[PDB]
Amino acid sequence: EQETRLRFVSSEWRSGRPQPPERRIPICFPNITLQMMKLTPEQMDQVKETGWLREVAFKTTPDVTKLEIAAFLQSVYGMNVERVSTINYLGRRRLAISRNGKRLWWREDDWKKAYVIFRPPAGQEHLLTRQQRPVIEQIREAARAPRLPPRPYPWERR
Amino acid sequence: LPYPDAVAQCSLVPHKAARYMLQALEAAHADATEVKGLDAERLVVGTVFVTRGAYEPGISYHSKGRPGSKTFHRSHIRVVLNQAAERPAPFARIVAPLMSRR
Amino acid sequence: GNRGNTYQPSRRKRVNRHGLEKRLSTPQGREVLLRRLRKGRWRITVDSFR
Amino acid sequence: IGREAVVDLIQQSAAKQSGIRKGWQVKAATWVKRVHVDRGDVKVGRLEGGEFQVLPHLRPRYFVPADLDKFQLKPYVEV
Amino acid sequence: ATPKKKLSLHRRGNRRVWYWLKRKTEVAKCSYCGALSGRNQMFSGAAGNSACTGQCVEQAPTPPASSYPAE
RNA sequence: GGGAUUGCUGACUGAUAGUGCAAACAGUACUGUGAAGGAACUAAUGAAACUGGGCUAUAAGUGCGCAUUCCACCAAUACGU
RNA sequence: ACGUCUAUUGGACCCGAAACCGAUCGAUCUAGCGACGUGCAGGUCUGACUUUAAUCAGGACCGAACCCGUGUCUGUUGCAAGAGACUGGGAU
RNA sequence: AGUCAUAGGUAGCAGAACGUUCUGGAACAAUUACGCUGAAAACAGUAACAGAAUUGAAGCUGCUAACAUAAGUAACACUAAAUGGAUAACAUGGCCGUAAGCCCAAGGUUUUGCAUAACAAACAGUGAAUACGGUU
RNA sequence: UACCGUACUGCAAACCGACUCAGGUGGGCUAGUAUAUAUACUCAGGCCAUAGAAUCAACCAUGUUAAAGGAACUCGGCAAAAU
RNA sequence: CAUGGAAUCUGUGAAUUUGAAAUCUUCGUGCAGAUGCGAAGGCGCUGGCAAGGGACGAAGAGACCCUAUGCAGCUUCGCUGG
Ligand SMILES: [Mg+2]
Ligand SMILES: [Mg+2]
Ligand SMILES: [Mg+2]
Ligand SMILES: [Mg+2]
Ligand SMILES: [Mg+2]
Ligand SMILES: [Mg+2]
Ligand SMILES: [Mg+2]
Ligand SMILES: [Mg+2]
Ligand SMILES: [Mg+2]
Ligand SMILES: [Mg+2]
Ligand SMILES: [Mg+2]
Ligand SMILES: [Mg+2]
Ligand SMILES: [Mg+2]
Ligand SMILES: [Mg+2]
Ligand SMILES: [Mg+2]
Ligand SMILES: [Mg+2]
Ligand SMILES: [Mg+2]
Ligand SMILES: [Mg+2]
Ligand SMILES: [Mg+2]
Ligand SMILES: [Mg+2]
Ligand SMILES: [Mg+2]
Ligand SMILES: [Mg+2]
Ligand SMILES: [Mg+2]
Ligand SMILES: [Mg+2]
Ligand SMILES: [Mg+2]
Ligand SMILES: [Mg+2]
Ligand SMILES: [Mg+2]
Ligand SMILES: [Mg+2]
Ligand SMILES: [Mg+2]
Ligand SMILES: [Mg+2]
Ligand SMILES: [Zn+2]
Repeated sequence: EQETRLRFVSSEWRSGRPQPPERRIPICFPNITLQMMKLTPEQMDQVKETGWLREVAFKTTPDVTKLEIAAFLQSVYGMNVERVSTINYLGRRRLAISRNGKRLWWREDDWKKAYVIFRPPAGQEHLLTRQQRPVIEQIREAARAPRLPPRPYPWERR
Repeated sequence: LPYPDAVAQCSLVPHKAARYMLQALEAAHADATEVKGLDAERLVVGTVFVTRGAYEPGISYHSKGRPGSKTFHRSHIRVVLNQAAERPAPFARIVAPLMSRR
Repeated sequence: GNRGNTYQPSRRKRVNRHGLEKRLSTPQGREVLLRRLRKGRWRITVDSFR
Repeated sequence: IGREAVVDLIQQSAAKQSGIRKGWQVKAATWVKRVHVDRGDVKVGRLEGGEFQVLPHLRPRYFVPADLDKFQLKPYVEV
Repeated sequence: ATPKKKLSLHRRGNRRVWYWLKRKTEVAKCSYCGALSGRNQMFSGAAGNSACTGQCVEQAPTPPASSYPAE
């Protein structure tokens, strides 16, 4: 089966600067994958009714674009996307010690994490849903606070 | 030695090995008294010896590029507590502590 | 003068010396790559990745 | 002896030992944080004065069907 | 500055006499909790003794005193 | 001459042997800037060195699985099941 | 002809050189060159220009950052397969 | 089966045997062996007759692996300094302060965060929205 | 108005030296006495984890002081002291 | 006298070396300088902390000399080559 080719750093350096295509076709049969991560249970109850959150984070593949995630969410799931922020992650290293001790090492496939900021759909904008105290008192209280303890060592008992 | 003054000899030294020897003697005493039906205060430590364990080989970095070792050693303990025909001489005189004072 | 530290790491120099393209630029570098293939090495060059 | 023939033999040799990136590929996977490797994205524009301009015909358009609601085919067929 | 031959098991045992520890001829034993220590050392709960029941000290009455607590 | 299938082929070897590799991932881990070098590891059994203690002081049966030859269907020319 | 023992050609009872000839890889250590860029606290002396004035020169001097390693001592399976301390040399 | 003669040996030469693995002669260990001795030796105690050998090891500063000795010896001395029943949050004391502080580069590439042991890596974390660096 | 970098470390226990190696590693920012980025103490900030515990061995290393002399030492005032 | 090792304790924890050792002295002998042979004598046994005369201590199968059908580089009115 045809799969991921090896790439070479000198080859991408020499044959550099990918050019934009001359024509872009509307994408029938798209191949694009998104998944949410874990939500807080109160956020899960926030999604169970009325289906909305201000900030949702997604796992995607690293060959996507902020424009593609925004266009896909707006086109398919009917959302209003305000901004997308993308982070490229390496896969996790995995260790799966063998019948003779070898230290078999794996690497998960690289993924891109998108932070999508949403917008209230139509007329429902009330669900942004949030006395005073002086900031001089805040800083003066946070300056007389006890310091954080130094981090214990993994063999150290406290 | 008998069992109580063996516990006394282990409990009177600051060595790290004495805690492991106490663990072995306490395990042997627990087997002898609850697993078996031997009488206490007559148990004598009639057989105790140390055998080799599996080592963990390491490396130490001598000067001029020469290698060395910091092998982590292990050992085993076999303890056998016999029961004597009479309660024996305790070999170490039991005196009153500092707390037992008027 | 203490020796032993001849390897001063640099990604630019590593790819520019032992990379794929300088190996392919000359004929004897191409037979170097060919005998790396005939031996069966899993990593063909220092800059190969996927 | 040609340059393309050597690269094709390298790729055929790399067809074996493929899948979930085991062994040397675990370290080689970290080249994407060392030399600014360009991923498999489609370019949507070009720099003229250092400000990027997205060409509007290269913006992504998805031809989604009119209604995927009460459509009579599901992703699963009954046994 | 270097051994010329290999030490035998008998010679090694003779050389290792300094490494052995002497047995102690006295011990202070608490009758309640069965603790063991020297006669000059406290081995009750204030020191390390998780088995202490306080019966090691059998009398401690001291109610009266008067002073200025500095606050 | 060279590259792959088959060997009712072997007075070839049987895990320090036989290929460098009988193994989850061997041209691997690892070494070297690089070309290049390049391991160990099967399943049971558990010898010696070594170190503590003690002492002394009936060349058979019975089940399965196939191969050979009979049979009866066969492409009907090497056997096809 | 077989068997045994010698002999010759083969690596020819086994292990061990310094070598010689080719054609791979190495200036990420180091030597030279080339392109681009950066740095040289504080003072001292001499010469020149202009002065109502916020300029230049010296393979100049003392001296930090920086570069090097003179002497002594320590260290010698060392902290280090060439280091440390104190004195040192250069520092437009 | 009674008399005689011979029997020190290096280099070397000659003669007789023991043992290991495999094969041929149809098959010599399915259900083991185990009276502890015998023989001049090599050895034997699970055939024998022939054959084919990667056929015998204290001895090559041989190679590989394991285990000792030195030996619980040397080392754990470059530095600022620690104390209070804790590598403490608190208190006391000290050290650097053109660094032993702060911000980056090269290089490294997850070494980064969480549990008064614990069952926790299997889980998290890097957001370009100031004309940030690159790509030109 | 996309794509890549953004964690952590970076005079160092995370880089180059087989090591938690007394070695080597580029640029920038900075307060007072005060006056120079030197020197002594200190600001902001950081640190007192990687062997601990007492004590009068000899001896070794590194220093302080030393009466009267003073290179008489030594291959050589080397090393210290001194300006 | 001061600081830091060393010496004591607790915890971590090597290596050089090693035919086997249960290894005395003197004189003699001897591959020609003996722990091991001969004669005479001495010695309760085992260690810690020190000093290093011996164990022809250990560390390099090359300090110097000689030899090889020995190599290597260099030199020249050594030889031969376009
Ligand atoms: Mg230097
Ligand atoms: Mg190296
Ligand atoms: Mg093999
Ligand atoms: Mg093996
Ligand atoms: Mg082989
Ligand atoms: Mg096995
Ligand atoms: Mg045995
Ligand atoms: Mg013949
Ligand atoms: Mg080159
Ligand atoms: Mg200087
Ligand atoms: Mg001068
Ligand atoms: Mg004879
Ligand atoms: Mg005779
Ligand atoms: Mg047969
Ligand atoms: Mg052989
Ligand atoms: Mg100790
Ligand atoms: Mg504390
Ligand atoms: Mg970085
Ligand atoms: Mg980004
Ligand atoms: Mg430094
Ligand atoms: Mg080193
Ligand atoms: Mg360091
Ligand atoms: Mg200070
Ligand atoms: Mg400390
Ligand atoms: Mg005077
Ligand atoms: Mg001290
Ligand atoms: Mg003599
Ligand atoms: Mg003595
Ligand atoms: Mg001694
Ligand atoms: Mg000759
Ligand atoms: Zn008690």
